[PDB]
Amino acid sequence: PLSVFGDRSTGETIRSQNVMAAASIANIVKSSLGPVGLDKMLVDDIGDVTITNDGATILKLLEVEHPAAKVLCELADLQDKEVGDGTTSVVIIAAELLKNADELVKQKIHPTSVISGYRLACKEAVRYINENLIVNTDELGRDCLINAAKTSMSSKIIGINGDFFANMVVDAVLAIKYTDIRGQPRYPVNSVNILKAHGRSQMESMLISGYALNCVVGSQGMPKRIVNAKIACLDFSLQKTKMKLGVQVVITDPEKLDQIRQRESDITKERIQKILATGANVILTTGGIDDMCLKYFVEAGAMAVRRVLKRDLKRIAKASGATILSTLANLEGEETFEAAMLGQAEEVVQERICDDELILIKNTKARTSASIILRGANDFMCDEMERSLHDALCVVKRVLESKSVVPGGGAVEAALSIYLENYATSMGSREQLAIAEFARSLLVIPNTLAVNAAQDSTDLVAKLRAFHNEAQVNPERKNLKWIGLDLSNGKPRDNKQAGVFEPTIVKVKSLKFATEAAITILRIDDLIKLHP
Amino acid sequence: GMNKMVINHLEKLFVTNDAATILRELEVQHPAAKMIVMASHMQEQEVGDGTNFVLVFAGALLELAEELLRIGLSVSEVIEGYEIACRKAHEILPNLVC
Amino acid sequence: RPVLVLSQNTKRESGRKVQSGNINAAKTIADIIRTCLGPKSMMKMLLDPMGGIVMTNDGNAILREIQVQHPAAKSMIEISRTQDEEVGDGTTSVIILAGEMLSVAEHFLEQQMHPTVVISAYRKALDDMISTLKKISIPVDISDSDMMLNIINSSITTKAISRWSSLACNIALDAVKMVQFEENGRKEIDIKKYARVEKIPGGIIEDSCVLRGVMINKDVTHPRMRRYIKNPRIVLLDSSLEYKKGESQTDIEITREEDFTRILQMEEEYIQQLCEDIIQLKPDVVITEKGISDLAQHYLMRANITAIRRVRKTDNNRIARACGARIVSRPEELREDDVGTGAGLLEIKKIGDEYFTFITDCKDPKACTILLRGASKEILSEVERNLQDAMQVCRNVLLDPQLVPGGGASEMAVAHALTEKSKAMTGVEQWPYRAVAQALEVIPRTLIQNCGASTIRLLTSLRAKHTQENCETWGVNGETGTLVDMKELGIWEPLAVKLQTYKTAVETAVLLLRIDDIVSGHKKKG
Amino acid sequence: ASMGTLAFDEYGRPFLIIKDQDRKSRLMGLEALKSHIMAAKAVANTMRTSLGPNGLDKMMVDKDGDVTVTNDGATILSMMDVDHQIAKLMVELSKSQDDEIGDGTTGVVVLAGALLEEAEQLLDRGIHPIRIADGYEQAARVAIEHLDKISDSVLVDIKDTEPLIQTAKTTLGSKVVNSCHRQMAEIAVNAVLTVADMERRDVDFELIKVEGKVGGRLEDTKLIKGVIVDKD
Amino acid sequence: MMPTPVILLKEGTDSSQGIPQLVSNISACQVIAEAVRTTLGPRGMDKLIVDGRGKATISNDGATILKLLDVVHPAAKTLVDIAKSQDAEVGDGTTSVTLLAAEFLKQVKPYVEEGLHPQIIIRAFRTATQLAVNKIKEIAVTVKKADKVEQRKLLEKCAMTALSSKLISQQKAFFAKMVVDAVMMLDDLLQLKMIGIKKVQGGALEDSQLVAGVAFKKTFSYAGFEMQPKKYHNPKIALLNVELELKAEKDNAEIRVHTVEDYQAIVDAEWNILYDKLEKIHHSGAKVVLSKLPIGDVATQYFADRDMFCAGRVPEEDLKRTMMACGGSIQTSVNALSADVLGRCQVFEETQIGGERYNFFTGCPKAKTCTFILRGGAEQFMEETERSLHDAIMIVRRAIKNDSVVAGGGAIEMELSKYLRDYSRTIPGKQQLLIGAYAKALEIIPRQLCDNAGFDATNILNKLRARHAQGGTWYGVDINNEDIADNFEAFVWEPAMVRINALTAASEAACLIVSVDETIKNPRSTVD
Ligand SMILES: Nc1ncnc2c1ncn2[C@@H]1O[C@H](COP(=O)(O)OP(=O)(O)O)[C@@H](O)[C@H]1O
Ligand SMILES: Nc1ncnc2c1ncn2[C@@H]1O[C@H](COP(=O)(O)OP(=O)(O)O)[C@@H](O)[C@H]1O
Ligand SMILES: Nc1ncnc2c1ncn2[C@@H]1O[C@H](COP(=O)(O)OP(=O)(O)O)[C@@H](O)[C@H]1O
Ligand SMILES: [Mg+2]
Ligand SMILES: [Mg+2]
Ligand SMILES: [Mg+2]
Ligand SMILES: [Mg+2]
Ligand SMILES: [Mg+2]
Repeated sequence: PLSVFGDRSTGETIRSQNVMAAASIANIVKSSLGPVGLDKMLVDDIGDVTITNDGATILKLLEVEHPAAKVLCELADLQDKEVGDGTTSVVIIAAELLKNADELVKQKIHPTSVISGYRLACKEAVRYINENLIVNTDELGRDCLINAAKTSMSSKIIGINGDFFANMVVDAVLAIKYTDIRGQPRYPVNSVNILKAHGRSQMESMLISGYALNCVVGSQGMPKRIVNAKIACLDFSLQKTKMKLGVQVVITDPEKLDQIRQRESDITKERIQKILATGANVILTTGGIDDMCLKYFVEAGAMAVRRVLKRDLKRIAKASGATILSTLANLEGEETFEAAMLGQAEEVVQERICDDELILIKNTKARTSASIILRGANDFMCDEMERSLHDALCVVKRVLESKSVVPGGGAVEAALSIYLENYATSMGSREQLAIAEFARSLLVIPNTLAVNAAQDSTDLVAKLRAFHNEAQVNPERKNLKWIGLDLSNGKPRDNKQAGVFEPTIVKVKSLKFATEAAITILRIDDLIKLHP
Repeated sequence: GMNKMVINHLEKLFVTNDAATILRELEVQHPAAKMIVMASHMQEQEVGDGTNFVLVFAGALLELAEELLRIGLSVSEVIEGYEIACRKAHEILPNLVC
Repeated sequence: RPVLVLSQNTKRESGRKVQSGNINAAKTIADIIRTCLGPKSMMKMLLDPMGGIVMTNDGNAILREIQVQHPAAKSMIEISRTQDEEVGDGTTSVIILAGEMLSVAEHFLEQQMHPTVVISAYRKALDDMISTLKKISIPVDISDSDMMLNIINSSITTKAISRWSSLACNIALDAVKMVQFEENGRKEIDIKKYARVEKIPGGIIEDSCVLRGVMINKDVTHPRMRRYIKNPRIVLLDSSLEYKKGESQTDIEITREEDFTRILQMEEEYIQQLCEDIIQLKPDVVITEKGISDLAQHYLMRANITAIRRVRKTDNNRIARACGARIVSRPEELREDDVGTGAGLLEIKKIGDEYFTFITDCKDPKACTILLRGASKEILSEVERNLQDAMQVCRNVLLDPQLVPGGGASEMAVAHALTEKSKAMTGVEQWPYRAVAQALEVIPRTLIQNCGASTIRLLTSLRAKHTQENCETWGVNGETGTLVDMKELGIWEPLAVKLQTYKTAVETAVLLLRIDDIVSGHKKKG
Repeated sequence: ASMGTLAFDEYGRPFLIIKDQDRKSRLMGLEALKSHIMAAKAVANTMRTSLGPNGLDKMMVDKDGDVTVTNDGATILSMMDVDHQIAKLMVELSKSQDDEIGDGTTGVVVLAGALLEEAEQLLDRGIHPIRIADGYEQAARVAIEHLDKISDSVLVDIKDTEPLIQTAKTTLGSKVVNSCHRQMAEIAVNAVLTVADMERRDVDFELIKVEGKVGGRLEDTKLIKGVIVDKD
Repeated sequence: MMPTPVILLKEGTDSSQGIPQLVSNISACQVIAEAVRTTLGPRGMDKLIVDGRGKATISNDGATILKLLDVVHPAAKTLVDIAKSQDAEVGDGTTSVTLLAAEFLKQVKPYVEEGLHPQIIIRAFRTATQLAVNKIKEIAVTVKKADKVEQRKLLEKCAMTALSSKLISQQKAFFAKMVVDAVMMLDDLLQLKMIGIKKVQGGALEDSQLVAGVAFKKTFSYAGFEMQPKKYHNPKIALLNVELELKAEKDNAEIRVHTVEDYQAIVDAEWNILYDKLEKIHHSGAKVVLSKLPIGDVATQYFADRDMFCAGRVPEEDLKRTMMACGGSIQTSVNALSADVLGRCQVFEETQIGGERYNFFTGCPKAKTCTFILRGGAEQFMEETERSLHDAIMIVRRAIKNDSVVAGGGAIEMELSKYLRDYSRTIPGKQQLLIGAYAKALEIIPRQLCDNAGFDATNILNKLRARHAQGGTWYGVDINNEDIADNFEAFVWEPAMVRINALTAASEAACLIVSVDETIKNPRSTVD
């Protein structure tokens, strides 16, 4: 009767299908949560192998067909983009919210009431987190950053080496700190170049007090070490001059051909001489350099690097004080280069790293930069260390920007569940049930944490809930808010005392994103799938 | 122990935790596993209980025999040691009657 | 209508099966080359898909010529390649060690121990392994050529080149010593670019030598040029010596009778001017990476200059290092310092049925070529691989003058030290610690097995010997299968090689132990 | 809404519950009721044009090509090749009416179709179908009581067959024999009355032999107080 | 894994182990419960299932629907098996068993997901089931007065409650009266084969009748049958197992004669044998002759000449019912046809019912059998009426065995849930969550009643819980008034054994499903 060329699912069928898809996506990554989590091993049906624990990477690599499962995948991607941590937790929380909301709907509770209850519960959870479960980093110091980095790098391939990796991460982040207008200390992560090279053990990873380039000098005749570097950054190729489409050479007097051909290269020769006359020692250009200009640089005993990446060149110029010069042209119509456009560094070398070489711009002046060279045993572990290191850098950036941290190890979820279960009784009749189910769904994180360690999840979660209930009831035992989970011994533990910290923004954004995803999927009650 | 649903080639259900029944309903193809299954069935015929004990003990013995062969012992030495230890165990067993 | 969540080609395995499969794949990788370790190792024939034959017993070559599907095996192959690239030796050792550690880890994984505990125990054990290796090392006087030759020999006793040990040791030592360079306060060896290995099939292996210079497979451009110059002055170029089109479109328009002839005459005059600029330095040999015109050849022969064209850039750089010259692209900017003085003889001679150019009497050359004469191509390839191993060992020793006893002594000493340390742990992770400590016995065990002696008796005797106080240098004699002191046998290994092997094997075990779920079949999505 | 369920588990493992579940269809809830109502409406609307003296005939062709022109609703639905289960229910309802009474096999289908058509718009307003069925049962009881109230009695004596003749004529008025209407009614009444257990007991149709031979005219149809045999 | 050049099991062996397979089993049980979910309650709906041959089955019975479903899931087959078990032992509640088992599994699925040990769940189910059965036996209402009128009223109420969910619910009182009357006339074993069920197309449900005797369809009359009188006012019935035909004396018999006189003598001897059998039957005094074996045309004409009735090829069960009604004995030989072995009924008659001829044996004062004649517009209509009457008959038989009743409409289960929650609130705590889950799962039936009736399940459940907590045992769902009511005062009665068996079977199924950790499927052999 409808005569729509497609398949139609209506009622509880499509709701159950969506919930099943979300549950499948959650179950894929549920085994990679927490320090006792384990990595996965993806194969790209052509022999390419990826070993990772990051939820965003796992969900991106997988090819997904169901729309709700997609929704969860881009939810994880957005969580990674805006925070960088908690990518698995947000997906798990959203799927559990969907499960319990579907249970309520199947109990003939209208989805609008469930959505309103979820919104109220999310708002109240954010308020409670901001008012009761935050710790200021002012009275903690560098130890707070170290502990946050170590907690972030737990459940990762660099977990045991945290005592070293957290120090490296904190030093790298503090090295690139800059203050913008409004007096706000900003930490531009992704300005720390990460280089991966297999070889020595992970403990031999080096933190460069400068910058690291994944490129070598263009000619073997140039020196491979300059002490007092005068870096000159360029954005134009140094090649034989060729004229544009609007210019054409037509010869009538044959005696001028030699002069034309000679000047074609003499133009670039004069440009090189002008650049070198200012004492420049290191020349970096995004464009290519041909043999003639390479020999020009060889004769002067100066560096010359071609095909430098634009972002790397920008970072080097910003750190060293050099200015990018896309062309040599002043405001007088001439073609000049003065020493003012020269950056300075106290050493530029070309080190050898496991049968390959790279350029180290050591200790740039006028600004401190940083770079990390990750040493592993193969490419897969190097990539995984890069991902984990990026996660740690993002966590440290969040902690340094917003000076609030929250206890880890399921403490926040348990406290939120207790508070929301108590609070639901004061809001409506069915929205009360929705808030109660939100509180119950929030308990999946400690449940999964305990399960992954083969611990007694039920008893451990019951003890955690009892501790948090005692904290929230008795007004002199408020110090039990920090009681989280200790997966090494399978016992509750004061995580704030134990130094298990997470940024508050991680929890807030994860809660908001999971609630919005659950609301979006829960709104559907019918599906029409047109044939392609 | 946990029950196992075993479905033979004739779509007949078998939910049980009896090792002999599970092996009977399983289409075992490896001939060494066939010897182990035959030993289990012989134990079932002679006594009626202890088939799972037979499986577990045979598996442990063969695992440790593989370990011993890897560390350097010859097959004959492992066999003679196993037989001597079996004789000693049979000698000991009557003294353990409570 | 297959609704589906994931694609129908996506397959997921998880649980104990994944761990068991990964560990079994690593064990199979180890078992492939288990027999290719030690002085009594046997060689293997590898049939390339392109039709070539690779006959070798080097671990990395064998693993590289093998294609596998299980991604754990791919990880092990990557481990082999990393070990080969970083230090150049110990590939079979690291593969075997990784397999053994993964086996002893599977033992605990069968029980109710979480992999994270095993990984932490492995990392603590690796730290103690590094400490013990640094503790039991001995220094080396690099100025003592005899010690360096002995080290290289100990490196190459396990290869097919061991039949000619003194010759190979001298070749490798001389090449490494005279490729060593120091500029601007930076020290380098750079075996990869310079110190070229050129193999010519035929002749005898005893005729192999390392030249005090460079040798290329090139002939003079014109026969009238001299094929034997006593003390040549060499000039190197990149740009061609022929008339070439400009970068921009440069169409001409001829309306007069004499303009065509004038154009051709000016082309000839440009060639003449380039040749005159080159001749102004009064050289004897001109080398170019690009073509040299016939008219340029005439103008060069008029000045009694030998010219060679179309040379590889790497070969030109090697010549520049050898003869003390630098390549110049524009002849009009040819300075006196660019002229290569220092080559003591240049000679073009025919080897077999092909001409070869020799610059082989340079004084203080910073580049060299190794001329290998042998039975066939495969024999020369294996000899080249052995020479690469020897040269890598020599450069590692030069960079780090520490040595460690070989022949299984180091593994047993480190195992005993770690076992003694584990007696005070009093924890739950002491068992994996001791297991991975005693897993180091697989190296002496493999040496004994390849030698053909009794494994259990010899290992028991070696362990009893190592339980004494000063017995860290007691190992297995790979030939006779007897316990000897390695300060008597003289087998030693660089500390860098042992450190890299141990670190890489332990980290391979850690990486593979961390994995418990495999999903495959999805599209690349590039 | 169709084909059943397709989940294949939330862990990716196969999820097979019913044999050949991939090629089996399923209808759930109100749409099944709407489909059934529409099928029954189609059947009833096909039938209703053959209702009454001015009703027209249906020309039925079987699988062998034999042609049967008829007005009897039960015969039409019995010879109708339907596949829908509700249509089969309509066919069985017509056969039931024919077996119990012998007349009215077309009125029942029209009445059922009208009832389901009204039930459609009742369901659209959110009434449980069970309540609709209960209301229909109550109204049917009321209608049956009213029919009993307004019923009238006739004499079934053999001396005065006029009411019987009129009833038979009313029955035959919708058939093709309405040309010989009175003769047909007379012979039917006489045939029934001749063979019948007088004490209001059963009428044995085994003793009424209906034989037809081609040729002649319809007016040549006659009641023979004996036996006609196809022998000599 | 690894290729393992020679493998352990046969190729194609599919194995699933761990928590995921148990979760999948629970989901499969949920799927099975969904297929029969809407058939429960007075507002329940029928399901239509078509087989491969094209035949359609319409039924409100849970067991029938599950059987018609061709379930292949190993865990899901347990629900069908327990439905069959409930049908066999009790006959009613085949939907409740599946709903309760699936609800148990669904309630314990979350606890399974955190890795709770299945043995703990099994022990909790066993304890809860024992407590619930004991509570049912304790609080079940029984009347120890042995009043015949009160017993009849109780049986009628139980039959009405068992019938008020089918298509014959409009005539539920009338059909329940038939069922009670039919069951009360069985002697001591209440054998189902002693109650005839005849389905005749045509007529309304109110046209269905119960025959205080035996009735069966006319069976292939021969020539001369229509001359036999079709009504007798005190007939004597001869129940025979005899072939009254002109036939060979025996299969291996062979006659050898050499004279035409002997030929004629043999022919006359065969005729005289047949006529001697017929004359013995006639002189026995009987007027109605029924035989299991065929009765020939010669015998039919012989009995017609004597104003007698004959009916051969009578089905064996019909002959047994005629025995139990009239009170004769089936004779394989007619040599001794005394008055002891002759049946007797007040009135025998042949009438027409919906275009079919039926023989009636009414007026039997000491009959031990019955015969239901069901009328309907379709064969599936009569089939489902027969199924509903079978449910009612089984319920009435069980009530005869023991008249221990509990109120329906979910009142008994709400009381059980309250009691189980009260018990669970006083135990260490690991078992407390599982027993509370069991008590919550016990609430599925009233919630399903409300959902099927179009109610608001949450409000009705809250009101029921409050009423049970504050005092009141037999308060359940009132379907008509959109509210709750004391179902005992509403005469919504069920035998206690119905709920006892339902709980026992559901708990056993749940424990069996939970106890399985690995499923192995061998490759199919002889796929053909
Ligand atoms: N040392 C620890 N002890 C207890 N819990 C921890 C510890 N470190 C991290 N966790 C918890 O484990 C959870 C999982 O974090 P993880 O999965 O690594 O981050 P992501 O979700 O970004 O992948 C976090 O919510 C954190 O609270
Ligand atoms: N003459 C010898 N006697 C005993 N052991 C030896 C002797 N020469 C070398 N070895 C041992 O053999 C090992 C080298 O094996 P090799 O075949 O080179 O493997 P790889 O190529 O992986 O290094 C060293 O660990 C060394 O201790
Ligand atoms: N008049 C009624 N009012 C409320 N509930 C009823 C009534 N009659 C039956 N029920 C309920 O219907 C349930 C059984 O439904 P039914 O389909 O008749 O049997 P089955 O359980 O075999 O499917 C019983 O639990 C009973 O409580
Ligand atoms: Mg994290
Ligand atoms: Mg036993
Ligand atoms: Mg070696
Ligand atoms: Mg009519
Ligand atoms: Mg019932």
